Amino acid sequence: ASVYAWNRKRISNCVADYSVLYNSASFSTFKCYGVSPTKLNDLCFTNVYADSFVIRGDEVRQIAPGQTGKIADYNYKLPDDFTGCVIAWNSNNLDSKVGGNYNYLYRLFRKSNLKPFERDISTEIYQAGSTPCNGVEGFNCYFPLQSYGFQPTNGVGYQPYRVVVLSFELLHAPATVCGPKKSTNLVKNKCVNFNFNGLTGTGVLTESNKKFLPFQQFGRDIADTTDAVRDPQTLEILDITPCSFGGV
Amino acid sequence: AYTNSFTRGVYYPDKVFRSSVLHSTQDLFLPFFSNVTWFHAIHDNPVLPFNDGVYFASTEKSNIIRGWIFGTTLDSKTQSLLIVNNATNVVIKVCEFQFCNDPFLGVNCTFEYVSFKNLREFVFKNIDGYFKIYSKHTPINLVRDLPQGFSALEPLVDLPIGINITRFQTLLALHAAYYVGYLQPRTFLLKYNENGTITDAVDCALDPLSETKCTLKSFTVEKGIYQTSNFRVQPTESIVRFPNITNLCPFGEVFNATRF
Amino acid sequence: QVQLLESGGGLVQPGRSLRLSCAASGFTFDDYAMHWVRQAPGKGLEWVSGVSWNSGTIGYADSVKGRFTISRDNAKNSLYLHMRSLRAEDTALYYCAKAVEMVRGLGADPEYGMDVWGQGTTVTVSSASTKGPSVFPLAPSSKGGTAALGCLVKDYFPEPVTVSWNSGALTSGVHTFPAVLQSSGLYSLSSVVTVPSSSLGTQTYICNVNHKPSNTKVDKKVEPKS
Amino acid sequence: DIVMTQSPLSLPVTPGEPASISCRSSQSLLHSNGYNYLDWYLQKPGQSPQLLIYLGSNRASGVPDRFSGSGSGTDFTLKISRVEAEDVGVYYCMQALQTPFTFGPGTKVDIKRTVAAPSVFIFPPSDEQLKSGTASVVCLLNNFYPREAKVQWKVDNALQSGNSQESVTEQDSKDSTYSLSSTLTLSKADYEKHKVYACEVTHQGLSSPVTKSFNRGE
Ligand SMILES: *[C@@H]1O[C@H](CO)[C@@H](O)[C@H](O)[C@H]1NC(C)=O
Ligand SMILES: *[C@@H]1O[C@H](CO)[C@@H](O)[C@H](O)[C@H]1NC(C)=O
Repeated sequence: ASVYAWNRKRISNCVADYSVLYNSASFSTFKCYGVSPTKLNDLCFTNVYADSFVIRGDEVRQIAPGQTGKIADYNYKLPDDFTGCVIAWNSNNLDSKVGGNYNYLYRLFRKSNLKPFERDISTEIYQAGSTPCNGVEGFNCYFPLQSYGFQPTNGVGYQPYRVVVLSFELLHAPATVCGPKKSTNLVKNKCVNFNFNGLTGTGVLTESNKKFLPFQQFGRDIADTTDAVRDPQTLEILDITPCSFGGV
Repeated sequence: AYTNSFTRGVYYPDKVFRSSVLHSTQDLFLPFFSNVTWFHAIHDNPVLPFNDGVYFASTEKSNIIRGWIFGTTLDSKTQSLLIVNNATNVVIKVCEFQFCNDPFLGVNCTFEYVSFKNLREFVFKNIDGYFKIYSKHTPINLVRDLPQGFSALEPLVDLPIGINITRFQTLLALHAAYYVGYLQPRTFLLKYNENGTITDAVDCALDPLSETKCTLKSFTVEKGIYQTSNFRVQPTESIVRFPNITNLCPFGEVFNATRF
Repeated sequence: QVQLLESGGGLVQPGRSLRLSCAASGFTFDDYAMHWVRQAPGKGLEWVSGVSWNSGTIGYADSVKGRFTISRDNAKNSLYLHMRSLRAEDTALYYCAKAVEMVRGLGADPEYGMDVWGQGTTVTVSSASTKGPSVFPLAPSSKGGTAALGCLVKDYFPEPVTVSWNSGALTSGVHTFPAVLQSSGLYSLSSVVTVPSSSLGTQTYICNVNHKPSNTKVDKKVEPKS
Repeated sequence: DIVMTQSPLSLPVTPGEPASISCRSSQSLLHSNGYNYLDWYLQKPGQSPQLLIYLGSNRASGVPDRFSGSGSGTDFTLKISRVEAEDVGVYYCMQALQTPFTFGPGTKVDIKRTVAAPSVFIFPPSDEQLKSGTASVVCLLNNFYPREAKVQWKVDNALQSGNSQESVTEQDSKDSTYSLSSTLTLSKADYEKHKVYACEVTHQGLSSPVTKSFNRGE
């Protein structure tokens, strides 16, 4: 969509891989400002919000946490305390007609700065004075939208660039979109250090014959000592025993 | 409109396994031998308040009991829960759509799921934003009322919705008798058998025998005298009593003075 | 139930702006691409604008490039269509339409296949004040048996005027020709009726033109003169 | 900029032969991936518009399977082999490749009947209309099939075109015929200094033009 109509989308009830983003070297910029980008897929957030648009070459640096500017003042207000990430890549191959791609419009003049994370499409020809600008433009009446002139002859400062911004939240309600994790191969008959679904321990784990109700995971004892465990990937029953200790 | 609730309403409080042991746990439960509200629907299904938890029971033949609406105001100004089962199709819905004073079906949106002989017992609660529904179906041969017996309720669904509930309503559909009860925090001794299934339970808030059963942590007591608990009397009111004030301080001189 | 509520009715003069609003019920706004298609009378459907499921404008028409504009409102499930500096040559009926294809139907984005149409409004792009209708006789042919006589309605604005024959008493055989905007900025239609010798002269001929917007009622009597 | 056309504009069909209208495009509509991007649209007269066919070969829901838009490149034909009685309607073909998106001409397939020659009459305005200062001489054609009918006005041998309004009524299924009015509405200047009025009618049933004429002072 255009700059003035930057679409705002939310994502919920999934697992966000982020793997394609970190190895993304064909796209020019993947810059996360709020948190370290590489160590993000290993953490969780309640929601993630994506705002997508195609902007100027100069405006690429303008949409940043705390960074202001023309589009950053009139078309996209990013708050100072914004923790998020920005993805940007040149799209002059598609977003440039031979005669000029004029599907993209931007407003640059509004009498009052827009609130953060708000989309406003008031297309009234700006009324500067007390005269009514009801389709009458010029002095004290400004035509509200300028079309993006996207041509190959335009400089790097005025080139089309596809840019999306991601905002991460973890809120009082329990989160949904946590990051994917990796499961190592199973090991039997050795005092290893095991971690099943947050439960942690050290011991030797062997095959079992205990029968579990189809909804149960753990298995414990009289004195609050975990004894059996159900394997989370494929379903089995494994007893655990602390590896041998004694007196010499 | 009132009937006995002999031993219903025991549910697996957690997903942990045990074997042939008597384990005592304290949680929200339906007390033994209580009075539950018994509703008909011929010659009406009113709206009842929610609580810390609710216990629902139904003995039916015709599938007509199908839906639930949960919420606080039930006027589409707040987030509301809808569960429906229309025809081999179970819909879980949370969006804030309009619920009138008498909603039913005759034959913004943050979550969605789509798929007397029948005695179905349901337990609904929600804690830490988690809506937990426990369910249990049973074949019966009785029409009169809720009969004696015992069967635990193994969980079905948990949902991270985080939505406050203060009242709810059942949903019948045109082209019967259903029981409701409320929960309180109690402490039950549960007997896990060889398969890890709850085959029996007692609640030590009912009478001396059950209280001693919790005290011994056993399930069968022998002949004797057992010291069980303590007994303290409580104060009724408060007494603060001081000598009556005699000396006074002459502010009347400073304030009510003829001239400053 | 899928209901299309189209709002923004009224009269607009050329040289000013216009604004129409689309509201949808019974389906999710974001899942389908929303298009605008117009169709003037005496001409087929013709695409005028469109916007994808991702609220991405697709372009502007060849005839009206530079003045039309289209936008979506995914928050309130609404749609805006704004007409900047309209001209009298743009007069037609606007139509709002929805796509069908389910999201991620595999190898391009599903954005096509309009299916559902409500109806538009009474958009008349003209800068004229109200004028009442004039009814004119049309005497039968000077040919002796079965003849044909009629009424011509002219100089009426705005549409529509209700034209009836004999208050419905004799209605069979009426041929009502369409109203056309003449070069003078004026409207005119004609209606003819075939009558046998039993009703040539003796019958009493009233054609009724009622213009409710101006509350102008003409019960015009026809006298065939030489 | 991208023209799509339909042909013929109107052909009358009866149960026993397919209904086949061809669409001609400017672009290659068979995309180079094994998929086509031409859609087909139906309009039932008196009801909300409808679809016909997805992507030329995909079959739409809610519509009969006898619809078939088939061909290659720019040449396509919509063929319906089996047509039921309510399939009277208007048809479009619409491209799904680029902007501007083109809708084909909306072809009207209606009820076929026998060809009947029209009756031609002429009506000068009476005094109730004459006193207004306008003279509307009407040439009327009654009960002609098909829709095509040509009327031309001649005045003192000086042929006049554009000053007469030509209008045709709908198909009145009561007899399934048409009426055509050529209303030559003129000011006093044309009516008084010119004399002759001749209405010339050519219709498919009339192998020769019919000139009904008079001189002023009828
Ligand atoms: C989980 O995914 C792995 C990878 O294919 C598969 O082998 C395994 O069967 C899956 N486990 C279950 C319970 O589906
Ligand atoms: C576990 O289930 C079996 C059912 O076959 C039954 O014998 C009993 O409930 C449990 N086993 C034993 C030995 O009690």
